[PDB]
Formats: sequence, structure tokens, C-alpha cells
Amino acid sequence: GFLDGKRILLTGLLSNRSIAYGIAKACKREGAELAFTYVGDRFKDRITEFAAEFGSELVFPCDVADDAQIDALFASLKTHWDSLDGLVHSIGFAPREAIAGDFLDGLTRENFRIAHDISAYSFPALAKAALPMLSDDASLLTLSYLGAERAIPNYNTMGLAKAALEASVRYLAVSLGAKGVRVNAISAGPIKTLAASGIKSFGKILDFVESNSPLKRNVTIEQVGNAGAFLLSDLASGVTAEVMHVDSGFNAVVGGM
Amino acid sequence: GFLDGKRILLTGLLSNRSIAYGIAKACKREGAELAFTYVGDRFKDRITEFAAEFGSELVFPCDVADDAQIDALFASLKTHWDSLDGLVHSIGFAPREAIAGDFLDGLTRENFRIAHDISAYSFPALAKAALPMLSDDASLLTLSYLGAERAIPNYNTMGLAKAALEASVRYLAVSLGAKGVRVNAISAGPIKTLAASGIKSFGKILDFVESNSPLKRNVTIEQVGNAGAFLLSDLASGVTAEVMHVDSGFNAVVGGM
Amino acid sequence: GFLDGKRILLTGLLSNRSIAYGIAKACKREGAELAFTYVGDRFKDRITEFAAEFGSELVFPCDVADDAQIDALFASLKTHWDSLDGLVHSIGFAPREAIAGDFLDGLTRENFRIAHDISAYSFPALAKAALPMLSDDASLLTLSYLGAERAIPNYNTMGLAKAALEASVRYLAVSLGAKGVRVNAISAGPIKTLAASGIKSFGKILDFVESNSPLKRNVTIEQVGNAGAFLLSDLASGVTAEVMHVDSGFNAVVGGM
Amino acid sequence: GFLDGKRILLTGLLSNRSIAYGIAKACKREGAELAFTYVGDRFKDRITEFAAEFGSELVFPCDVADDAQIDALFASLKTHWDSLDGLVHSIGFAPREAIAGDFLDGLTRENFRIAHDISAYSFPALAKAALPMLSDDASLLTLSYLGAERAIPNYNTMGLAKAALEASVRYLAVSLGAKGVRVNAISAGPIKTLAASGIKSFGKILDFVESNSPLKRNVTIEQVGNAGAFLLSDLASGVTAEVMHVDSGFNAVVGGM
Ligand SMILES: NC(=O)c1ccc[n+]([C@@H]2O[C@H](COP(=O)([O-])OP(=O)(O)OC[C@H]3O[C@@H](n4cnc5c(N)ncnc54)[C@H](O)[C@@H]3O)[C@@H](O)[C@H]2O)c1
Ligand SMILES: NC(=O)c1ccc[n+]([C@@H]2O[C@H](COP(=O)([O-])OP(=O)(O)OC[C@H]3O[C@@H](n4cnc5c(N)ncnc54)[C@H](O)[C@@H]3O)[C@@H](O)[C@H]2O)c1
Ligand SMILES: NC(=O)c1ccc[n+]([C@@H]2O[C@H](COP(=O)([O-])OP(=O)(O)OC[C@H]3O[C@@H](n4cnc5c(N)ncnc54)[C@H](O)[C@@H]3O)[C@@H](O)[C@H]2O)c1
Ligand SMILES: NC(=O)c1ccc[n+]([C@@H]2O[C@H](COP(=O)([O-])OP(=O)(O)OC[C@H]3O[C@@H](n4cnc5c(N)ncnc54)[C@H](O)[C@@H]3O)[C@@H](O)[C@H]2O)c1
Ligand SMILES: CCCCCCc1cc(O)c(Oc2ccccc2C)cc1F
Ligand SMILES: CCCCCCc1cc(O)c(Oc2ccccc2C)cc1F
Ligand SMILES: CCCCCCc1cc(O)c(Oc2ccccc2C)cc1F
Ligand SMILES: CCCCCCc1cc(O)c(Oc2ccccc2C)cc1F
Repeated sequence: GFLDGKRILLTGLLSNRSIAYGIAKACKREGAELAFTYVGDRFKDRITEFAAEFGSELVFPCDVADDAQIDALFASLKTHWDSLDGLVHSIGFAPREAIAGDFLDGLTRENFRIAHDISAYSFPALAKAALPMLSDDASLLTLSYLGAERAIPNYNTMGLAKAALEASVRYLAVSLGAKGVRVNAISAGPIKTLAASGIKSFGKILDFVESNSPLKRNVTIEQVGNAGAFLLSDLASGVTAEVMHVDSGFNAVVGGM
Repeated sequence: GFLDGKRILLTGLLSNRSIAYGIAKACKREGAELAFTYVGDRFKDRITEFAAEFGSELVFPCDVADDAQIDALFASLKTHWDSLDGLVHSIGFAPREAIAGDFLDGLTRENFRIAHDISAYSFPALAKAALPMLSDDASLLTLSYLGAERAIPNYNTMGLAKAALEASVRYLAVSLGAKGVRVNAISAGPIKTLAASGIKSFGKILDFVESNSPLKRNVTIEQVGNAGAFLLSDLASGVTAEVMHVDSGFNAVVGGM
Repeated sequence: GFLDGKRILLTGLLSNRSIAYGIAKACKREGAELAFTYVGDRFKDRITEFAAEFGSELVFPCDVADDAQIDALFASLKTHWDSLDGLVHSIGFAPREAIAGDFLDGLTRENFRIAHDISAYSFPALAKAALPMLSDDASLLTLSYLGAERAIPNYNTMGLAKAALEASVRYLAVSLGAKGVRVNAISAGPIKTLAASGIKSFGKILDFVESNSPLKRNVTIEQVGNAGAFLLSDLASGVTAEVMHVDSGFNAVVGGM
Repeated sequence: GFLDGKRILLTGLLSNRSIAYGIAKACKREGAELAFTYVGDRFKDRITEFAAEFGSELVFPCDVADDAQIDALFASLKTHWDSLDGLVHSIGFAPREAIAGDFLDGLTRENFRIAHDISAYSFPALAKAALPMLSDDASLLTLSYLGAERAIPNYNTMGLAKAALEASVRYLAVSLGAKGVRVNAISAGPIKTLAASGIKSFGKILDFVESNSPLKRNVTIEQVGNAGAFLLSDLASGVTAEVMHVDSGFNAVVGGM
């Protein structure tokens, strides 16, 4: 397959509906060797099973709020892999009130700080910590959403954090590019994941995308997974600093009128 | 003039080269009544003189790192003005290392936090605190830079923060818009201000814009000031959620080849 | 006013609902001297009355399909004005079928040709013909619509032509910029004009913008007019190659969900 | 491979440096069956050899200036293939003067017409003619350049045509999407092809991209080819109406300062 030999670390594989699961499944199909992170000792068994499904026993704890855990992740990974070819950042968080209702009602300094710390900062932070072991042709991928580009109801503080995240893709691409490393994002359409059980204006958004997207259907984690596998692969060696929409074309229309 | 009767609070007027000074001068010319903020007791005399130049004695301290000072600013302003028609956010900061050299070398969690706190969060934070006294036709303006949209050498962490800031313009526009309040940014070209004495890759950027911009010249604080006055005025009542480039058209070209 | 002394030629003033009428009214208020074009001998009396309303008797025929008429327009204007400070291009056309229903059903080579000839080519063609008499600080303005940027139902072939038009703003800005001339567009929201009595999916779009735009209201020709006057004026001397949205912020949201 | 069974028609394969050749080579590797167009009887032998290199004897004449040839192309193809799964539009032309020097000097109505007819109109025209035989999961791909988005010296009239072309990608995506057909573009970086021997400001642009792109290298037809194969494949079933940059990240920076 087109990822034969590539060794890829995936964050954010929480359930079999996680975007990271679709990415994991596609990467495994195309021949990659995988390793996985988790947060909280209670998910250790679950992530261990997922890893074994993908022929892997490489699982490591990493709460990205913690500098020591970020450093320890790569120290641990390095005892198995002398080099890293891929990194999937599929991590996000904002306090409930900061992604519900009116943008200002949910705005506080702490809510802003946490959302940007976990959803934006953590991507280049992982990149920096991984750098000494990145292969020259490594590829780093993060996940964003159209709320970074345009105001979408309820997305609120997460829209700000995703905008910073997309900017980080561009600055990372420049920092790491002379070495040969690529950095991209996928702007994925709505998919019913665990994170989506935050606000269900989600049902409304899901219906709207199905009705108004050019393909008249919502995307799947298989479709996002395949796009992800592509970006992580040498097939995409000409592509960096890109935010690729995998959203049935929804971003490109004015819908609903 | 086209701002007759409008009462406008300006942050960030540090010296007579400040972008806020150009905005202040243009607003005053067009008939606005002005008030000003400052940071640190040592600038109290200087900002007091600027205010008097613009026919004003309304000066208030406000370090935007401090919730109590943000709240106290509007409590103080309210003892003079029962309503606020305009707000100019012309504030930014990142630690020196976070806007010099390689993006990852200057990246730390604290540097990221501070840059986003001061340069991005503070805009909607001031908006929220001002809201109870905003007039229905009020207009809020912030200042951004092309580094939000594309990777520019040295801008680094500030590029991420400005991207979040531009997103905040869109979410603020939605939150405040049903009331009638407008929220916009100007993406200004390089201008030799006190903030510009950070990294002088500035001389290089300044030369490059002069050589490659469509108008073959750098912008002035008078030009940014006039665009600002326009946005704060009822002339711009159809315009909100916009990031307007005032940069001699530089953003629209691929230059230097 | 801020256009005192400026001499501005306006195309496209067809009725008192025309966007050009709002622009004309705003320019006249701010002190400009106006001249006007028309198409077809039957509109000569009507445009003559409009011109007199704005203190002008300067009216000239110009079908932009015709090279000879474009050249003759400026020869005629030059017998009155030795220089031209402003040009408003507020002209568009596509055959009915090319802006109704399915994009491919209405697509023919001739429909494509006509739409691009009249709606896109004519802007830089007028600029080129005007160039020998343009003042160094002249300002050229055209009108576009969000359908250039994103696919909007029914807009179809006009979306392609407006995309080419917006590109022409950028290339014109470079060509004319070293002289000092500025070139911009306003991307206006829907306004019930004569052109809007093409397809009334217009009623639907109008309702959708009112319901979903940040300001929760449609724009007016007064609002587009004032933005236009600003762009044509020295207030906007820092602004070129820009496509400014005057659409109540509608472009910046994902609405309707 | 990931295009096994897919039947793909490629236009624009002129020499072994053509972007279409890289696309052809990648599609063939991934298992596609190919057919090819050519213009002018003198290239019949050359295109016949290329086709045989890719295991094909399916070659057809098609000058896209001619409606009858467009219709005859698909009538001919249909005698071999009852369905079409992919279409690569890798065609462009503007008269020499319209892509050299100053934008207005090279601007004429005929130059504008020809550039838009051949470089923009021809894409949806081929789509419309192919439609009756397109498979439900078909994928249509065109090639664009950054000059559509920003003004690049010399690109001039072709910048306008590529902007219209990118808009056509969005309108085509909507028209064909309910059926299930996808439509995308690749915005490729400079590559030394036969078309590039127009103006050699090309050497300058090539050097500039190598020096300033994040990956510090120019793209290859292999890299554009692989991205193309991806877009034409079911791996990209979630992706439509997209303009994907394959340009070493050059679009995402401000370079050269
Ligand atoms: N589901 C969608 O509709 C959608 C659309 C566009 C983008 N995205 C993005 O895709 C990414 C994945 O989300 P998802 O949809 O797969 O939902 P998910 O719940 O399956 O994945 C979210 C992950 O974030 C991880 N996470 C949260 N806080 C963390 C921390 N402090 N340290 C480490 N990990 C942490 C969680 O463990 C979880 O694995 C997110 O960035 C999300 O923003 C999702
Ligand atoms: N000068 C340029 O080239 C340029 C270009 C584009 C955008 N901008 C932006 O314009 C805005 C104004 O900068 P400037 O160029 O006028 O330089 P400046 O130094 O004159 O203004 C910066 C202001 O930020 C204020 N500030 C910093 N920390 C603060 C805090 N904690 N609380 C309150 N105020 C604080 C300073 O007091 C100062 O008044 C900034 O947002 C800047 O990012 C500047
Ligand atoms: N009305 C809207 O909702 C809206 C929104 C965005 C942009 N626009 C654009 O604003 C501009 C003005 O349109 P409008 O809304 O004021 O409607 P309008 O009917 O009042 O103006 C259209 C003008 O195009 C002129 N025109 C058509 N063919 C011509 C030719 N061959 N030569 C010279 N002039 C010709 C007509 O004479 C008419 O004056 C157009 O470019 C339009 O695309 C309109
Ligand atoms: N080479 C680059 O740097 C570059 C960069 C970005 C985009 N592009 C685009 O990629 C596409 C392919 O160009 P290329 O670089 O492979 O150069 P090329 O010369 O190899 O391909 C151009 C093709 O256009 C075809 N063509 C011209 N007129 C035609 C007509 N009337 N009917 C049918 N075909 C016609 C030619 O036959 C030729 O095959 C073009 O659209 C071009 O604009 C090229
Ligand atoms: C807000 C209306 C539409 C949002 C749907 C798309 C979407 C985007 C996401 O970034 C997403 O993941 C998160 C959302 C909020 C907080 C944390 C995460 C991981 C989940 C999700 F369903
Ligand atoms: C990094 C190369 C080009 C940057 C020049 C434009 C510019 C943009 C700015 O946002 C600016 O103001 C700051 C920059 C860094 C940190 C804080 C501020 C206020 C100053 C400034 F000169
Ligand atoms: C297609 C749905 C929304 C379109 C509304 C906005 C609009 C945009 C326009 O560019 C416009 O003017 C024309 C439209 C088609 C053909 C010719 C013109 C001048 C009129 C008009 F009402
Ligand atoms: C104008 C300066 C940079 C242009 C380089 C990239 C490029 C873009 C193209 O679209 C291209 O193909 C054509 C260019 C002009 C006319 C016709 C074609 C096919 C060739 C080409 F080298």
C-alpha cells in the first residue's frame, strides 16, 4: 500500500466513531505501523484493544495540558521507534458553555485559555517535541472545521481556536519544511462522534449539510480517513501548509435559501 | 463631519506614530468625541497630553491582562458617557522570542498563552464589558496583519493570535449584530511604530512592500486612520464581520520574483 | 465633503433603485462632479433627468459590447473634463437561461462569451480607454457578488464572470498602481434592483440574508453608496486591489441551519 | 491499486513533461484504463505512442474551440467505453501578448475572449458533453495556478481565466453532485512544461518558489500526478468543489523579503 513502512502516531482515537479511527483504519490498510495515545488511565484498556486491532501494542498516555507528559510520550515512543514518519493530531476541547449559545455569554479568560491551549497550542507543541525523531519525509496532520473560516452558530470559542490552529499549520510548514517535513490540516464536515455530543445543534447542522452540500450527503470517517492517509503519505509530497476540505463540498456553497 | 456626535474609546495610543494616533486624529477631524486608555502609571502624563490634543481629558488605565481593570474601565467611562459609540482595539503583545527567528524555537506554552491572551482574547473581552453601554449603532474596530492569513518570517506566534483575533471579529459580529452593532478589523500594512522596533526584519518587509505592492508605497497612519474612521462611522453601516486590507494592495500580489 | 473637486463617471444608473444611483447620491453629497453613461437611445431622457438631479448635464451613450463606443465615450468626456478622478463600473449581463436553474442546462459557448464580455471584460476595457485622462490619484470601482466566491443557486454563469471580474481588480491594481491609481470592488448583498427581476430566487435570497446575516437585515443602496463614495475618495488612499463586502456581514457566516 | 477498474480520459498530454503525463503515469500505476485527446493531426503519432506506453490505443482529436469536436469526442469514446469514470482537463491558452508585460497593454476583447473560451469555458463544456456517459462516482479534475487568487507578474489575462475556471469547479460540483459526481482543481506550482516556454519570467518564478516555499523546492509532475490520481479516485469520495494546492506550500507564505 501507499504507506508501507511508514510509522505513524495517532492521538485522539477515543471510540470507533472517532475521526482518528477512520484515519487509523485507512493507514493500517495502506501498510503503516501505528502507535496511539490516550488520556486518563480508564481508557488504557480500550485504546489497547484498538491498537491490537491495528496490529499494535504501542499505547502511551498523553494529556496535552502537561509539558512533562508531552516530553515523556516521545521518550517512550523512541524506545520502540528510532524515527517517526507521521503524526495525527485529532484532539480538541472547550468548556461546555464556550461552545453553546451566544459567543459572549460563554466567553471568559479561562474558557478562552483552555480552548486555545488544548485545541491549538498542543499541535505545534507535539511537533516540537517530536522533531528530534522525525524522519526527513515525515508528515504531520491536524483536524479543523469550517467554523475557523466563517461564523457557525454555537461553535463560538472553538472557532477562534481552530483559526489559530490553521495558522499553526502554515507556520509549522515553514519551520519544518526545509528539513522536508510536511504539515497539513483536514477541515472535516460534521460526523457524529463523541465530541459531537456536545451541543446538538449538530442534528441541525448534519441535516443542513446533507440537504445543501454539492454531494447532498454527509462525510464519513472512512472518507476523512482516506484523505488523511493520503496526506500522511509520499503521494502528497508536493502538499504542505494546506487546509483540505473533506466535507462533501459544503464549504464552497451558500446553502439553505 | 461623518462622525459628528459619536463617542469613541481608543486603546493603544502610545506615541504619535501609533496606528491609534492616526485613527484618533481622523476621528477627531470628523467630529467624534474621544477617550483613551493607557497601561502603566508612567504613561499617564503622555496619554493625558494626547487626549488634550484631541480636546479630551478622558483617560483611563487598563491592562487587558486584568479582569478587574477591564470592568473598572467601563464603570469609569460610564460616569462621563451614558453610551459608547465606538471602540478601537489597537493592542498587541508577544514575548520577544515568540516573534523572532524560527517559529518552534520561540514556542512555549506560556509564550503562546500570553500572546493569545493579550492580542486576541482582549478584543471580545472589552466588547463584552462595554456591551451594557454600547449604543445600538456602535462600531468596534481591531487591527490585524497579513501574518494571520499567510506565514510571514518572524511573525510566528503573533500570526496564530491574529488568526484567532480575525475569527473573533466574525463571532462578535454575530453576537452583537442583532442589536445593530458592527465589528470589523483593518489588516494594516507595515508602519514604523514602537511595536515595530521588535524585530527589524521590519526594514526588510518595509522595503519589500514598497517595491512590490500595487501602489509601490507603504501605508501611513493617516491612511489607516481614515479607513478606521470610515469603519467606525454610519457611512459603513452595511459593513460588519469584515477584515479590510489597508496595505497598498500588498496582500493581493505575489511579489519579489 | 470628502470628494470635493473629484470628477467621477458613473455607468449603470438605470433607475432610482440602481446601485449606481446610491453611489451617485453619496458622491454628489460629498462634493463630487458627476457624469453618466447609458445604453440605448430610449434611456437618454431618463439618464438626463438623473444627471440634472445631481447637478449634471454630462450624459454619454456607451454599449460596452462595442469598442468604438468605449473609445468615443472618453473622447466625448474629454471635451468637458481634461482629467477623470473616478469611474464606477456598475454593469452586468447574462442571458436569462445562463442565470436560471441548473448551471449546465444554461451553459453554451455564446452564453458564456456574452456574460464574460459584458460583465468582466468591460471593466478593464473601460480602464484602458480612460487611462490617458486618469488623474494620478484616480479610483476605479466595480460591483461584484458573493456568487464569485461560493456557489449560489441560479447565479451560475454570472458566478464565473464575477470571479474573472474580481481577478481583474487585482491585475488592474498592479497595472495602474505605480501611477497612483486605485482599483477596488464592492461585493454587495442582494438589493431589489431592475437586474434582480431576473430570477426571483431573489425573494428567497433576500429573506435568507435578513434572517441569517450578522446585522439581521439586508443592505441598502445608501449603504453601498456610502462605501462606494469612500473607496472613490482620498480617505481610501491606502486601499487598492480590495473586494470589500457590503452585505450586512452575510459572507462571513454559515447561515440557515 | 486505488484506481483499479476506473476509466479516465486525459486531455492535454503534449510531451513527457506535461502535467497530464504525470497524471497519466500515476493513474496507470494505480490501475486505471486511459484514453487521450490531442489537437492537430500532426500530434496524432506522438499521442498514439504515449497512449501505448500506458497500455492504450484510445486516442481522439478534440480542439475545444469547436462544439462539433467536443460532441464527436464523446460519441467516439462511447463506442469503446459505455461509461466514463474520470476526466482530466489540462488545457489552457492565451495569445502571447496577453500573458506578457503589462496587463492592459496585452488586453483586447479578442485576447480576453480566446483566453476565457479555451482556458475556462472548455472545462464545463467537456463536463456537459460527457454527462450522459459519466458514472455516478465519476471525478472531474482541472488544473489552475495561484495567479487566479493573487496578481502574479505576466500572468495577466490568464489570471482572469483561471479565476473563472476555479468558479466553474464550484458550480460544476453543485450541478453534478446530486448524481454523485465530484469536481476539483489542483492549483499546481510552476513546472517547466512546453506551456512554460511562453514568458520566462518563469525562470525567475521557479527560483523564487525554490527559495521561498516551505519545502524549499519546486513541485514535480510526479507530485502533481499523484495528487491528481488521488482526487480522481474513491479515496477522495468526500472531496468536491476543492482547489487543492500542490505547490510545495508556496501559496501559504509571503516570500522574498
Ligand atoms: N466530529 C466532527 O464533526 C468534526 C468535524 C471537524 C473537525 N473535527 C475535529 O476532529 C478532531 C477529532 O474529534 P472527533 O470528531 O474525532 O471526536 P472524538 O471525541 O472522537 O475525538 C476527540 C479527542 O480529543 C481528545 N482530547 C481531548 N482533550 C485532550 C487532552 N487534554 N489531551 C489529549 N487528548 C485530548 C479526546 O481524548 C478525544 O480522543 C477534533 O480536533 C475535532 O475538532 C471534528
Ligand atoms: N505597526 C504595524 O506595522 C502594524 C501592522 C498591522 C497591524 N498592526 C497592529 O496594530 C495594533 C497597534 O500597534 P501599533 O503599530 O500602533 O504599535 P504601538 O506600539 O503604537 O501600539 C501597541 C499598543 O499595544 C498596547 N498594549 C500592549 N500590551 C497591552 C496591555 N496588556 N493592555 C493594554 N494595552 C497594551 C501598547 O500599550 C500600545 O499602545 C496592534 O494590534 C498591531 O498588532 C500593526
Ligand atoms: N442588485 C444586487 O443585488 C447586486 C448585488 C451584488 C452586485 N450587484 C452588481 O451591481 C452592479 C449593478 O447592478 P444593479 O443591481 O444596480 O442593477 P441595475 O439594473 O440597476 O444596473 C445594471 C446596469 O447594467 C447595465 N448594462 C447592462 N448591459 C450593458 C452594456 N452592454 N453596456 C453598458 N451597460 C450595460 C444596465 O444598463 C444597467 O444600468 C452589477 O454589476 C451587478 O452585478 C448587484
Ligand atoms: N506548467 C505549470 O507551471 C502550470 C502550473 C499551474 C497550472 N498549470 C496548468 O496545467 C495545465 C496543463 O499545462 P502544462 O503545464 O501541462 O503544459 P502543456 O503544454 O504540456 O499542456 C497544455 C495543453 O493545452 C492544450 N491545449 C491548448 N489549446 C487547446 C485546445 N484549443 N484544445 C485542446 N487542447 C488545447 C495543449 O495541447 C497542451 O496539451 C494547464 O491548464 C495549465 O494552465 C500549469
Ligand atoms: C457548532 C455547529 C457545528 C459543529 C459540528 C462539527 C464538529 C467540529 C468539531 O471541531 C468537533 O470537535 C470538538 C468540538 C468542540 C469541542 C471539542 C471538540 C473535539 C465536533 C464536531 F461535531
Ligand atoms: C514579522 C514581519 C512583518 C511584521 C510587520 C507588521 C507589524 C504587525 C504587527 O502586528 C505589529 O504589532 C505587534 C507585533 C508584535 C507584537 C506586538 C505588536 C503590537 C507591528 C508590526 F510592525
Ligand atoms: C442568484 C441568487 C442571488 C443573486 C442576488 C444578487 C444580485 C447579484 C447581481 O450580480 C445582480 O446583477 C445581475 C445579475 C445577473 C445578470 C446581470 C446583472 C447586472 C443582481 C442581483 F440581485
Ligand atoms: C506568470 C508567472 C508564473 C507562471 C508559471 C506557472 C504556469 C501556469 C500556467 O497556467 C501555465 O500554463 C499556461 C500558461 C499560459 C497560457 C497557457 C497555459 C497552458 C504554465 C505555467 F508555467
